[PDB]
Amino acid sequence: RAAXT
Amino acid sequence: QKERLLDELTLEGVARYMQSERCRRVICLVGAGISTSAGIPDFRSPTGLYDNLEKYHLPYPEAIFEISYFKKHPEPFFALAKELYPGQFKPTICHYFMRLLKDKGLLLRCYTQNIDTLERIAGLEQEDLVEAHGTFYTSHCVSASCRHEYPLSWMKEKIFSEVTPKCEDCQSLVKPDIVFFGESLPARFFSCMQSDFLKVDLLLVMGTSLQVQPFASLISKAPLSTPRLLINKEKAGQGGMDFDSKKAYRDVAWLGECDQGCLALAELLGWKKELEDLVRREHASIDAQ
Ligand SMILES: NC(=O)c1ccc[n+]([C@@H]2C[C@H](COP(=O)(O)OP(=O)(O)OC[C@H]3O[C@@H](n4cnc5c(N)ncnc54)[C@H](O)[C@@H]3O)[C@@H](O)[C@H]2O)c1
Ligand SMILES: [Zn+2]
Repeated sequence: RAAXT
Repeated sequence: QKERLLDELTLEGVARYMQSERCRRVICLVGAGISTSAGIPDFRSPTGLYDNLEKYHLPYPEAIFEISYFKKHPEPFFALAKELYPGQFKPTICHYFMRLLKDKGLLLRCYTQNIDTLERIAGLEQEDLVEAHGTFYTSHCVSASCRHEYPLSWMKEKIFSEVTPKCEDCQSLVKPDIVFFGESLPARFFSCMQSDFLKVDLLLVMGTSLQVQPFASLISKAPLSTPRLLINKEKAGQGGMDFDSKKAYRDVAWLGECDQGCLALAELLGWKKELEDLVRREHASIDAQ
């Protein structure tokens, strides 16, 4: 699950 | 509660709902899948970027789009940018379907994960858009004290000359205004999310695998009675999407090409001619330069 905070 | 607004969980049902007085505000969530037919590859497709990054010898694929690695080693990203940059940006039938939604007064907002600016080019205004992951259109020096802006032409000249873009003033790395993995989404994303979804009557999700967060979780932000239509080559988002369980009541999956899905939906609404005219006219205008 890739994440751009 | 979970009111049932669709008569049947089909594209036809969705069209019938859209034709009803209840459907006033549509929110589109779109990803790389709506631009692949324009010539821009996605991440996951078996053609996808993640299947062709071997030559860059990354510790892992996603690293090429991670901010730390980019700041340490920007070269792979810009090489990939040199290879992937289309000869021309033309919006797809899908983009213009969203434009048509705007012209019909149905479009509340388009939330996009894409950075190709094709939504703007298709004629969606800045007010109509939430560019959740930024854009390639403008660029900025990474120095906090300088933050010099650079236009797309400057960046393209740098990229095609195979020179790593450096600020002509403070000499810092120049980065496209893309939200890299590990970076924060713009404030507009969250504010618009806080305002729009309490009044959305229909969620149209197109060309995304719904893997990247927090964008994907947007689907859970809609009211429980709000119908959600996925137009995508495969099922995604499974408050997540529920297409096939016995408890399915509002989610519809139309599997195929985004352009074809938008054509079918437009046809069901009696908009096909309008859509085709819009696409041809706008394409002609673009070609005329
Ligand atoms: N055009 C762009 O700006 C671009 C290009 C490449 C990657 N990205 C990033 C990839 C990232 C994740 O978004 P996401 O959309 O989930 O990429 P993704 O690769 O994770 O998923 C794309 C989804 O769309 C589907 N798809 C691809 N082509 C079509 C088509 N013609 N018709 C229907 N479905 C199709 C595909 O099966 C997949 O499920 C975003 O943050 C983007 O910024 C953007
Ligand atoms: Zn600078």
